[PDB]
Amino acid sequence: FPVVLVINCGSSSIKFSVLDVATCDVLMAGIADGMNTENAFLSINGDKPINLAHSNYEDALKAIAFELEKRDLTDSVALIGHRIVHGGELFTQSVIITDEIIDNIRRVSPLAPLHNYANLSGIDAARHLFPAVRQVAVFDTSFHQTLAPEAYLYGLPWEYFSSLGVRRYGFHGTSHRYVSRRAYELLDLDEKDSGLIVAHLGNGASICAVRNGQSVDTSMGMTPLEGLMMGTRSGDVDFGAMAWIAKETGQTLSDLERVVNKESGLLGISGLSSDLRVLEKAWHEGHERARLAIKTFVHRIARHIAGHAASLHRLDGIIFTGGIGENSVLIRQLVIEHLGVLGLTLDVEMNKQPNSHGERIISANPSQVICAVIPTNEEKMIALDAIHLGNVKA
Amino acid sequence: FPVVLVINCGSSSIKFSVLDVATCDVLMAGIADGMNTENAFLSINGDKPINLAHSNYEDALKAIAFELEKRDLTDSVALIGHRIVHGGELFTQSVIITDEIIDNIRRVSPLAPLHNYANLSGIDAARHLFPAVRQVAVFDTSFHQTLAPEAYLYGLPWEYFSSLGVRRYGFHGTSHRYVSRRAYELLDLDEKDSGLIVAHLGNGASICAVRNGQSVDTSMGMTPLEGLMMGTRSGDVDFGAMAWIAKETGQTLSDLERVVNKESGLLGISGLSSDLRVLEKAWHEGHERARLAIKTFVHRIARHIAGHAASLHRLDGIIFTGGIGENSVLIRQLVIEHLGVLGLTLDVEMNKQPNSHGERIISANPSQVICAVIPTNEEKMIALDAIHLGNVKA
Ligand SMILES: Nc1ncnc2c1ncn2[C@@H]1O[C@H](COP(=O)(O)OP(=O)(O)NP(=O)(O)O)[C@@H](O)[C@H]1O
Ligand SMILES: Nc1ncnc2c1ncn2[C@@H]1O[C@H](COP(=O)(O)OP(=O)(O)NP(=O)(O)O)[C@@H](O)[C@H]1O
Repeated sequence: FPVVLVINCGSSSIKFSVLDVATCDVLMAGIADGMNTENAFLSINGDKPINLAHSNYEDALKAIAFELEKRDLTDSVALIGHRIVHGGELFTQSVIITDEIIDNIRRVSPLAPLHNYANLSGIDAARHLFPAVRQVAVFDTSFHQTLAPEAYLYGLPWEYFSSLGVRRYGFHGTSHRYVSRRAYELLDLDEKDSGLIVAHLGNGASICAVRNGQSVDTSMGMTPLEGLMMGTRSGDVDFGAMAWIAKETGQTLSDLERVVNKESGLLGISGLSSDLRVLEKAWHEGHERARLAIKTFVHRIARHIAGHAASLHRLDGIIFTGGIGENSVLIRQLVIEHLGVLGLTLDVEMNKQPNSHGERIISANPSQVICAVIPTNEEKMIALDAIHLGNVKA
Repeated sequence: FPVVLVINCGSSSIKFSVLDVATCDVLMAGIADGMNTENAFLSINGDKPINLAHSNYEDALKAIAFELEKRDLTDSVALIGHRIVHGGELFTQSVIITDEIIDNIRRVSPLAPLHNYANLSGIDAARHLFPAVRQVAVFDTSFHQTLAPEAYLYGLPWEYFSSLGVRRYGFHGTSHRYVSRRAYELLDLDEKDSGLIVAHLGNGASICAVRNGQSVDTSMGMTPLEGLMMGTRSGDVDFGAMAWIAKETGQTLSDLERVVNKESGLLGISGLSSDLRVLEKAWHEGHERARLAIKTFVHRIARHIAGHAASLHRLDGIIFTGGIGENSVLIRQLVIEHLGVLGLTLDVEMNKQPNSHGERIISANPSQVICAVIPTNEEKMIALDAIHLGNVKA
């Protein structure tokens, strides 16, 4: 009964899952959190929250490894999959990790210095702990490497692209890929003759247009700040406005980078929370800024969905996914009603079904475009790539 | 035979036109250029280019006034219309200029400190030169003051909106308004039950969605930098990319503001020119960056057109205007072919007609949406507002 260990290291945490190679079912999950804070801690579901204290990434993972040793899983770990944020232009698909891959991850890392160095720390820790286990790197950008230059270039001087690698990359790739593949089955579409828009709505949010199986446009940019307005992230913002705000309040670009990442979006408009459920309850109570935050979020989603459709020869389906997309009855219906121009018709009773209903069609018969909810599973997609790669002679 | 004098002051120039109140035909036009440079000059069509030297805005306009005195037009000037860039939230329609209006223009001017102070200098000069002539202010933002909060808010902290007036304003308003009114006649639409997208493509470029006669979305932002990629302007750019570029090249936000306004867009990608005709000839010769600049420009136009359609209940027409929209056979066909997802069909022979053909339908019968070219005339729209206001008791 081989398993895959899936690791996702952030700057403050290590999330992990252990998946059965048979069913790609989760057998165990957990989080080493408060990483590189005075008090780091390991929590496994479904168990009690262990404490870790002064622990580096290798320490946390050794603790995780000892939790697996405890449960007699160590010898079943046949593959390790690592989530890497940014693969630049170098990675167009998931890979077996070797010294070359590592060097190439380092070379692109200046494009996402928060995220990527934590991801590389996870790799270094895992290679130490599991040296006779094949490990794979799955990149949140790779799916989008099929964008044409007209879709990835910014209107900046060519030198920024050609010397510095400034271009749109896009993120959520692993989700957009997994969900689009699920959609061909659910909607009974020919992958090679098809047009989808995926809306990954979570605390991070992005749109991806998938044409004949390939990403051809996406809403995030060189970084995850561009595009949709999100939980604490601004999404698209007029650079002139930002320059005007700098000159007017005396803020540096660094202050502003913090504002636009951590103090903006649903949190920034509402003055209340980044959490959609708090805002829906607040609107329901009369709170006007909550309502504005939500309408604004909706309006920007619709604007991006329709704009991404421009990269399709034909629009077959629109697919909601992510924590919001999967769970928000209200956000889906408001978006879909904002897209009446595309001939969409919602089946409201199907829209009201909770997410326990999994992969499901929420558009009514007369709809010109099929609308659906497909739960995303980045761990499973990571495992699947690892299992495919486990057949390869490296 | 009364006339309207129309004034447009920029930071380096004063453009003017004299229009017949009968026909709104242009009787004379000209430009005092090189303003506040060592060598300022007055050029009238169809005459020889006079020189001005060390001339302030009042000096240039006195020269213009003396040109009218020469031609016995002085006593026919019944109205003066001024083009004002930015009206903030204060101006929702054109107004008779009074001391109050002036004070309110000053109060919004910090939102566009280049443009607005030149516009106010034109007003001060004209009021001095023409004190018993009614003068009117027409604002490039006013048409867009019908945007709902969900469409104008940025995903920034509420305080930036509520204390500083940071929101989308949009520009080209006078063009979008003029062209949309022309479209109801050309397309035989009921203004009150209608959906249009106007694409104003010039050296500055923007989209506006007009729903039942009112602007409901537009592509420029707090400033004219947001939205479409343009001649020298970036259009939408990931704030994270911009912050990354600052940290990586040591540029200040001020350096970057210059880059994104003057060194970007078609000029920045092509490395050649901001001028579409130079780039079309360059592509035709084999130049790959010219082709990329143009494809990128096209792709962003299509993306914005489709995204603006989301704010319509129904899409009746798409209207091209501006120097590019009116003259570029190629750019129109590439955009329209990028919008096949909306069911558009081009009539290529009608698309090839030059702009001498004026208001004209370029879509073929089976098209789901009517496509047209409507030449813009901001001077005429300015005159018309002035003529209406000339009936008012102030
Ligand atoms: N029942 C619900 N109704 C509305 N929103 C919900 C519900 N359940 C979860 N959410 C929201 O979903 C968001 C979190 O989604 P999330 O779990 O982040 O997907 P995610 O993709 O893992 N994040 P990211 O990976 O950066 O996209 C929060 O706003 C939650 O409030
Ligand atoms: N025959 C042509 N083919 C292609 N482009 C043309 C042609 N004629 C003019 N243009 C382009 O139109 C652009 C200038 O348009 P313009 O005269 O700026 O409209 P405009 O709106 O007055 N500018 P703005 O007011 O800021 O929008 C330049 O790129 C020109 O090269």
